[PDB]
This record gives sequence, C-alpha cells and structure tokens, in this order.
Amino acid sequence: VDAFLGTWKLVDSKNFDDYMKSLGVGFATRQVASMTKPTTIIEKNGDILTLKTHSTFKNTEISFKLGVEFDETTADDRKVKSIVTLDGGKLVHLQKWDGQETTLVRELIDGKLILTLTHGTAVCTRTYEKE
Ligand SMILES: CCCCCCCC/C=C/CCCCCCCC(=O)O
Repeated sequence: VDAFLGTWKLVDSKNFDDYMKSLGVGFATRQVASMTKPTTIIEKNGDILTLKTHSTFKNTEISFKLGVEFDETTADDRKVKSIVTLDGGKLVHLQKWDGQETTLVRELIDGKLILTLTHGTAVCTRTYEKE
C-alpha cells in the first residue's frame, strides 16, 4: 500500500459524465462535477487507511481497514456497503447497494495514479499526478 500514500491532483478525466448518468446523478450536479479538479489524500496509521477527496464542490473522507466491510455514504448520497482490498497490486474498492455494485480501482502506472470507475456499461478513467 505504501506507494499509493500521498497527495494527488486530477489532471485528466474520460467519460465521467457517462458514469454519473448511470448512477442517476442529476444534470445540474453533473455540470459542476465536470469542471471540478479534486485533490485526493491517502494516509495510513497502522492498519487504518484514510482517503480524503477535497474540492470546491463537495468533500468526502472515509477510514477503513483492508478486507473489512464498512458503511459509506458517497458523494452522491448513496448509502452503500464497501470493502477495499489489494489485488494484483491495485487498490480495489467495491460498493454494493440495492442489489447493484460499482468498482473504483486504483493502479500506479509510470508514477501516475489511474482511477477506473465502472457501473453497468459505463467506464470512466481519471488520472491523478502526485503533488
Ligand atoms: C467528493 C469530491 C469530488 C466530488 C466530485 C463530484 C461528485 C458528484 C457525484 C459523483 C458520484 C460518483 C462518486 C465517486 C467519484 C469520485 C471522483 C474521484 O475521486 O475523482
């Protein structure tokens, strides 16, 4: 997990609108979200990880242990059951609610952090650079 730790800024995004649409996020919030460039902070204290996502629009913070289910309230106000694990060197976050599921996968490639979000048929790729 150590190579993911630090402060990351968004530098590219593909298909985030499709992803938000698939989740049912309304047009007005999609507008503002398409113009926001979040900062993601990942820190560890022992076996507890904390992931903060800061922007001018909304902010989120979750703390979890790898492999242990937790309740999460997402930025779009879903209440889901979450689990984060390390899989092939990727940080894999699975959210489940109402019989549905979405995955948020983070991998390090050439020193950049690539976040892939999948729900239904929609796939979004977001690229973060280390600050
Ligand atoms: C919460 C801080 C950034 C919020 C941006 C707008 C959110 C609007 C609704 C989004 C629903 C999908 C939630 C997950 C998106 C994560 C984006 C990222 O970490 O790159």
